Amino acid sequence: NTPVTVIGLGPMGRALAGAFLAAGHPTTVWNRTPGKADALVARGAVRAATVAEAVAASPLVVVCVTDYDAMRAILEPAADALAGRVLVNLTSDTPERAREAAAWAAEHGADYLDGAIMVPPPMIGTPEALIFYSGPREVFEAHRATLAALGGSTYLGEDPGLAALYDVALLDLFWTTMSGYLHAAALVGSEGVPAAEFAPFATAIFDSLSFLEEMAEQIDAGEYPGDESTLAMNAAGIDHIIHASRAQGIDTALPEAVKALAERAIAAGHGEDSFTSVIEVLRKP
Amino acid sequence: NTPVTVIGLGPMGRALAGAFLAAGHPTTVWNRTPGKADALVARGAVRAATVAEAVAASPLVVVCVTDYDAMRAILEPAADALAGRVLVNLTSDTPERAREAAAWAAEHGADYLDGAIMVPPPMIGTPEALIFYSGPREVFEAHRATLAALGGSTYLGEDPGLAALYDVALLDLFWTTMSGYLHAAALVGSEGVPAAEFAPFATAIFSLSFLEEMAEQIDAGEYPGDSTLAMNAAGIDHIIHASRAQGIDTALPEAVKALAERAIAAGHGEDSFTSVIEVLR
Ligand SMILES: NC(=O)c1ccc[n+]([C@@H]2O[C@H](COP(=O)([O-])OP(=O)(O)OC[C@H]3O[C@@H](n4cnc5c(N)ncnc54)[C@H](OP(=O)(O)O)[C@@H]3O)[C@@H](O)[C@H]2O)c1
Ligand SMILES: NC(=O)c1ccc[n+]([C@@H]2O[C@H](COP(=O)([O-])OP(=O)(O)OC[C@H]3O[C@@H](n4cnc5c(N)ncnc54)[C@H](OP(=O)(O)O)[C@@H]3O)[C@@H](O)[C@H]2O)c1
Repeated sequence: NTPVTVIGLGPMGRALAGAFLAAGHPTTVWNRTPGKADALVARGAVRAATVAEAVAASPLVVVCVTDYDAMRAILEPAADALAGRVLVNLTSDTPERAREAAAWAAEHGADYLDGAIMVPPPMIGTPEALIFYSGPREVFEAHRATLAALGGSTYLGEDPGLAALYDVALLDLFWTTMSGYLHAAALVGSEGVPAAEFAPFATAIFDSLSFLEEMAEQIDAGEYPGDESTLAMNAAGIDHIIHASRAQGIDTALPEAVKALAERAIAAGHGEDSFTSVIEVLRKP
Repeated sequence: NTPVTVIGLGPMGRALAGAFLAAGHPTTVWNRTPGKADALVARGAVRAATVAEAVAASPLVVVCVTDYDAMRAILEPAADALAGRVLVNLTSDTPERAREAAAWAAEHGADYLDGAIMVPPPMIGTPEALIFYSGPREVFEAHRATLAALGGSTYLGEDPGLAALYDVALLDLFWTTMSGYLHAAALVGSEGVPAAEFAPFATAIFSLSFLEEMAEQIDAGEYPGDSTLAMNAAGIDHIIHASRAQGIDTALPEAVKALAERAIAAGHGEDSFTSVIEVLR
């Protein structure tokens, strides 16, 4: 099959190389720290001695390092060896850095595809993998078959920063939800309730994750019907959360933050509308 | 069946009275603003004239208004009639306000039950109905059958404010999650991405065990990072820098950042994100 190069042998990089090898790709690997490829070489991987030698061994080069600052530090020595090849940046960073990488890649004659892995390494090489991809459509189709070895490719568009945008946007949701759960856990924990007793209920407050698409209809329509629950009614509930958190001894930074956003919308005349109307103030720094 | 009184005929109050009427309970209803009981009265409801007659008409009095100050203003005239009866307060408020109501009820000779409706009005009367209850166990056992008309009773304990604490905490999670989703929708929208195209992916990330898994790290006090708070914080930095460049407000993600920085300054950057609970506490 097509030869592929994985630059960076961390937890994810090692999984990526393994998935390429399992699909029959002659995989050339390289890492700054030696002693992490023993399992890959036993499966067929060729350990390269130089980044430039690794970049020159395959038509497709996948780089999976911590940030782009590292990606640019590793690949500058081989910046020209990227000649005529495609760089698949599966490093997670900002949309701006993905666009600067693309321009940097074009400067050195290389094609560029920006990717974002949305699963842990164990799920690479399996149908559970969700990898976003953005950049020139032709380049994706030309290498879609090779990238299938990693899992579920999902082309988003031509803008190199799209994949990163989806990435930071989905991590924005995940960590913000994370913080709310931990705050709720602490609040009930102030009265001795084990988190194991609150967790089955915290699963029910979300029931089917339908709200995602119900509110998306409002956002896309720009119409936030405040029928039933209004933003001002919801804001009253936040006040109860803040005063309960204060009374119970828990920090009230996060709930006050959500309260500030609600007030901003109410100050913009959305008091009557739904909570989804808070997006109107979220779009204004 | 047992007679029941419903004080407050807003969307929820009318749903509660209808659920009692369906279960065969003789239901007396009453509300400050007239003209909302026609459907209930056609199904058997008895519209009381005064709140003191309504309170006096039933052994079980269910009050469901906007807040605690409203219940205290609308029952203050009939505080004497409450003696010997049971006030089941389904009005959502703070745990402290729940403990105060129980005391006020006791001073007037009434048993008190604090409740928290976690479902919308349409779900009342249905198996999906989730209503938390707290207060003395005996009073709840005396009226479990009558309260079953409203749906899934979940008796939490004896503390009158316990049901309200579960209430605020689940709402803390719900609204915080809502805020994060809107911010993520705004972030993808800065590049024209329709919220309807993002919703399917937002679901895939949520794939529901993260609640129970962290509950054990929180119960054990052991936050093993392998993902560590230090790395997670660097991604939250990317969210802020990206949002600022994309023209999106950074207040909310920065609030999340301040929380991870607090736990890091406490010596948890090598623990899990779950360890944030320690600074929350
Ligand atoms: N759960 C996951 O693991 C997961 C899931 C989705 C996405 N990702 C993304 O995938 C990428 C890889 O993550 P990871 O799990 O492998 O851990 P990581 O610590 O983010 O990256 C480890 C890799 O980066 C290399 N590296 C970092 N800084 C370097 C530098 N200055 N010079 C040279 N190499 C450098 C490491 O080299 P050494 O090995 O020599 O130290 C190693 O190969 C990250 O961008 C991460 O956000 C990870
Ligand atoms: N319906 C829901 O979606 C839902 C779901 C779960 C929990 N809850 C909670 O359960 C309760 C039901 O709320 P709701 O949806 O019915 O609407 P609401 O606006 O929260 O409650 C309004 C009710 O309280 C009365 N009221 C409010 N302020 C009053 C005052 N100052 N003096 C006298 N009466 C006053 C209203 O009388 P008027 O009708 O005359 O204005 C009406 O009966 C609330 O505590 C809510 O937080 C509601």
